[PDB]
Formats: sequence, structure tokens, C-alpha cells
Amino acid sequence: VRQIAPGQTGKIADYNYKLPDDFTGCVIAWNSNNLDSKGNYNYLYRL
Amino acid sequence: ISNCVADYSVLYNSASFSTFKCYGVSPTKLNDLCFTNVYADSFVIRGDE
Repeated sequence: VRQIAPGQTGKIADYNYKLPDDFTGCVIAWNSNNLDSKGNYNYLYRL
Repeated sequence: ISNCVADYSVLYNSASFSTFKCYGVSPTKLNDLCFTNVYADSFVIRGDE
């Protein structure tokens, strides 16, 4: 949840989702272990 | 550390690290440079400090 910042490094922020450097608008995050845990293994990410 | 061909990109990407903070360089530019002398320092302490 640190790689959803404008200019970062990681295989979420290099391979999956990239924000432009001159961004305008906010990122909103909240913890949800209540619903997305059994576990649930259809949440994929590009390796 | 001397006489190395060090691939830095398989450790900031292909690893699970809590905080990666470079200070005079950028992490993406580390593959292109040459460093003349490299030192490494290792210990273990509490994560509030």
C-alpha cells in the first residue's frame, strides 16, 4: 500500500498498476480481512 | 565488495521488504552505474527505531 504512490518501485508498481508522476486526486485504503478471507485464491497478480 | 556484476533489480522487486530508502541515488537507476567501493553493514534491532 506504499506502491500506489506517484513514483515507486515494485512488482505492483512496475508490472501491475502505475500512476503518472503528475497525479491529481487521492488514494483511499482500508483494511478488510472480514470478507476476502476464507483463504480466497482468485485474487491474482502478475509476477 | 569488489569486482561484482550485481543485479539490484531482483532484490527490490523479487523480495518482501518493509522500507527501501535510497538516499543519494534512485532505485531504478542502480543497474546503470559503477560504484568504485561498496560496503555492507548488518544488524538486527527493534522496528520502532
